[PDB]
Amino acid sequence: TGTAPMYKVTPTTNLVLDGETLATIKAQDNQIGNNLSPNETYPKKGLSPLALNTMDQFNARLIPINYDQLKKLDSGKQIKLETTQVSGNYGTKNSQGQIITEGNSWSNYISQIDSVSASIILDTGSQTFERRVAAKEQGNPEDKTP
Amino acid sequence: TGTAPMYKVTPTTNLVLDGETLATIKAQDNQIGNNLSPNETYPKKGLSPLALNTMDQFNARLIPINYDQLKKLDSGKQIKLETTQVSGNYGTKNSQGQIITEGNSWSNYISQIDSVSASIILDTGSQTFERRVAAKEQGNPEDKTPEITIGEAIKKAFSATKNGELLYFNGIPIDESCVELIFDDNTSEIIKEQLKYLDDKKIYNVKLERGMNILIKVPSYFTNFDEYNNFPASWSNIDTKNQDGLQSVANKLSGETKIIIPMSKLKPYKRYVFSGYSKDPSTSNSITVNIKSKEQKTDYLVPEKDYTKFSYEFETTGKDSSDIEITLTSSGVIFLDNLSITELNSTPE
Amino acid sequence: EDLDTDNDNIPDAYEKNGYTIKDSIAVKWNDSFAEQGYKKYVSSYLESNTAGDPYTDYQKASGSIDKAIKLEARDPLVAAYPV
Ligand SMILES: [Ca+2]
Ligand SMILES: [Ca+2]
Ligand SMILES: [Ca+2]
Repeated sequence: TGTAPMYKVTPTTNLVLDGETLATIKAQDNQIGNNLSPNETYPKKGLSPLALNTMDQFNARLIPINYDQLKKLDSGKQIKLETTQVSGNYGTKNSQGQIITEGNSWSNYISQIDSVSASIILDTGSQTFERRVAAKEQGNPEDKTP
Repeated sequence: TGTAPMYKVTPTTNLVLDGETLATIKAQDNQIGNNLSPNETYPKKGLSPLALNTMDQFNARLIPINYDQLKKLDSGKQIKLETTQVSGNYGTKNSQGQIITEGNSWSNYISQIDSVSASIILDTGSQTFERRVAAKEQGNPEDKTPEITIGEAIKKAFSATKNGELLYFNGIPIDESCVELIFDDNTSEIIKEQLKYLDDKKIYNVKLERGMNILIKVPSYFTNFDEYNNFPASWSNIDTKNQDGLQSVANKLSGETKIIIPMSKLKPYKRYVFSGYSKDPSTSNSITVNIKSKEQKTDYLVPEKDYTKFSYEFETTGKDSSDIEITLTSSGVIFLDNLSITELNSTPE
Repeated sequence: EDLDTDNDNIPDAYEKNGYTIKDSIAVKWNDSFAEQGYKKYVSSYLESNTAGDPYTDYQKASGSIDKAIKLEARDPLVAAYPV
């Protein structure tokens, strides 16, 4: 819901059941989205959602739960999913004129963008748009932000 | 609680149960926080805490315990978590103008920063701020680090506002007479000596030195008899028609004064300190100090010609227990100002 | 007032006395500047990083550091240090 696309989307998600976090899973090769344009989804609108069923680095270990959690699930309780952080890359140009995204981490700019901007969200009922607008520091005489 | 953000936060934690360390876990891909701004948390305020349940490098091996440890856990014993070290990165700029954090290790500077700085911690009751302020080496003629006082260092580190002779952090007065100062042995030793050669005896005027450890604690309750009084009850036998106060007015104690502190207004099994400022030009009268608490203590205070600070400790036991009483009586004529109650560390139950 | 022993982009005389940053240029301190919101800075003329943090005195004073760092660390005597 932003203004720029994200490359190699690697979200981190918490699975919470009845006040306890079952697991914290970071996306791996099977769960990484190559492209994610603004106002779009991965997978796309006409496709089925992707499956997250592994917790290790090589997509070889399943996510386990114990007996009490299984009994809670069978009693009608539901598991909630929360997003803690998302990793991704942006595109630049090199001396050869080719677009490069490797090594261009969006996390290097998240804190700086959030520190010097104000957040504006628009909700038209069906869609949501989030924007950051730069503003100057209150007490700094050397800040020349319009 | 620092001044700079950390990137790729990788803490190391010890899990201790009944004097034995069950495991030492270093954060892995599933437990690494991308961004951690100062005065913020990962995960954020509205999110659930992250799950640490693996001990291997690839998040594929769970953390086991043996039969005796399981029996201890089932018997009511609890596991404690300690932080031994935290890894992270800082941001720089390259020739292409892009921010780079890879290869910029915070561990390369931790020892150097701790070696040449003094530590100042501020605790306003709800939040905590930790700062390092540079100071020069005592014996090195080639060290050109500027010298500042303790108050100047505090103002520089916490961005406090000087509206005159007053210091405000975020609207909370952090003046020397309005906060509780805690030091270790060496810092207390230098601070008390330096004062014995100064016209003023203000600690905030003491020159800051490398290796000092200073803790400032904003009081839970405070009264100066001018504009602020947040005690859970109302003080008995208070005289406000005075002009000989520490800042504006004083409380000339003519008789006995008592306060009622309900046990619901104080945290259980905690050590509290009652502090105040006294003055007696005659230097003849004496004050009796008595506090009814978990244990009742009786003490005598001899005031001086000018204002001096007195502090006494006490403890609590149980949430649903007897009430708290504090009384102050003087045989003759004394002055009282800036009465405060502060919460120290928590005594184990 | 043009000697720079540590090559930290601030002259030694400016570091021994006060100095401020205007238009990304280090200039000598006048008292009247404090009325416009400028802050007086002092640092060691023999050390490029007085506080021992990965940022130099000029980088902290001028504001050329990451914008998420608190303004208190902009003072050369206050180190940028995460706890
Ligand atoms: Ca007063
Ligand atoms: Ca210099
Ligand atoms: Ca310097």
